[PDB]
Amino acid sequence: EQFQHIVRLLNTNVEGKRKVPFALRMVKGVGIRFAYMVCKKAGIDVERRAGTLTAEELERISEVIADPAKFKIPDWFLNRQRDPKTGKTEHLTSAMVDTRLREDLERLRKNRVHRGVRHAYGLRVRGQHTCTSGRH
Amino acid sequence: RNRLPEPKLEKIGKKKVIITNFGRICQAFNRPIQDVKDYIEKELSVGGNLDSNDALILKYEIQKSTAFD
Amino acid sequence: KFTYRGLEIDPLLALSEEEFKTLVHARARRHMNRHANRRAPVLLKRLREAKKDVKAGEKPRAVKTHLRDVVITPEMVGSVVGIYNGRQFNAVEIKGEMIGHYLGEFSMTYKPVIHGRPGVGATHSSRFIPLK
RNA sequence: AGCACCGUGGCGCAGUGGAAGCGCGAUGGGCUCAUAACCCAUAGGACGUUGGAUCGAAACCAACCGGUGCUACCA
RNA sequence: UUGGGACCGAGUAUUGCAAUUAUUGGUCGCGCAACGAGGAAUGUCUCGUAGGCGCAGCUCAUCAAACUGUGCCGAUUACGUCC
Repeated sequence: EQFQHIVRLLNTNVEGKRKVPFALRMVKGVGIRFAYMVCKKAGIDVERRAGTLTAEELERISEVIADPAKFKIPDWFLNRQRDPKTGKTEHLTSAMVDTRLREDLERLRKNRVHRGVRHAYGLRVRGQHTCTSGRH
Repeated sequence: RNRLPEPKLEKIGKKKVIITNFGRICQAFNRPIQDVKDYIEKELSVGGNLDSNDALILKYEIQKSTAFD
Repeated sequence: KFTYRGLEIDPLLALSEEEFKTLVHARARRHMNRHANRRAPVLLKRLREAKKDVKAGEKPRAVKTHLRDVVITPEMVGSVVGIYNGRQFNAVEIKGEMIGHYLGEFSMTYKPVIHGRPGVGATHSSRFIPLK
């Protein structure tokens, strides 16, 4: 009966798009993560976002994003593998995309390695060319 | 016998005369911008403006000289 | 403080060559394997020499080298190394967070540019820009 | 000292109640072997200030302020 | 927007005597960075052509949005004038 409209999955608002993975993109989150729907204990596709906390319940999904080493264990599939301040991590956020990122930045800034110099000025830090593009 | 910056010129397009030193000159005898400009442009009876990077422009054409003085 | 992989200084030092190159990134591993046969014959020695001799409460005497194609291992940490940008030996001391890098990265090889007004030929339209 | 007129984009001005425009400019392009000449795109407005009239205005009324002209010449 | 990706972080393997100013691949996250048919003006084209699409050779440890060559899918209009 009742349809969705501005659901949450992080205390962050999420559109009621009528295919399930494409809603979760908002949570960051992208398509070639989600397709673990098999192991996420709602196997649904071709099914609305609105059917949440019924018997295709919400916290099923949520838990499998929090700790993916008991719903199956591959890496090459995780944002941060082999952290360089802890031994290993899984890492699937927000909220920590704008924290963990920022910390890497700060680390380089300090001891002044080349990647960190170039990024303080806002210049390109990879391969890259300038003087024709990008121009602001 | 005072010292006044020696106005210095350019011949652009063989019509116009741009005067680079305009801003500096106006400062020296302690008078403003627009008012000084008016007098000049009236006598010669030409158009042109100032604006820019405070270099004057005039539609008056002369053989390049120090005779602007 | 510093954690390389959740390891303080003493664990890192304790590791043998095998256990070390396992722990580090892909480049570093690739490097070590390919090399063998010395390939930093002097750059080890010179450091460990002046390192040892110190009475502490201050850094080792500085050593100079041109080379920058050599890793940073936990052995050489605490030393003071020169690195050569093509006219200046540059001062760097080696922190515990410089492990898993090279030398050259800390030594700039150009002055960053900051400009100073564009001259004529910049702007296509013509005014013959006074005075710079 | 009054009377008259005027105050709108950097500058000169248009706009008699449905309420931001034009000519010269500045800046950047295009036309041209180059320059004039000539097109185009950009940014740039307390519509002098205050009150009042009016469903509603920058436009009408009053008060003050500034600018210019005319007449005044101050025991 | 699941249209487009530009930027950006982490892990890994190969090439090489040496890849740090990421060289090249290959999977995760970043997409909430642009951009919604484009002003004045301007380029070269008449049939297997225009346009769309892919492959090889070239350079050469490594890397081609380039150049040279070959193939596939395959039209509209005019066949005139001197402004």
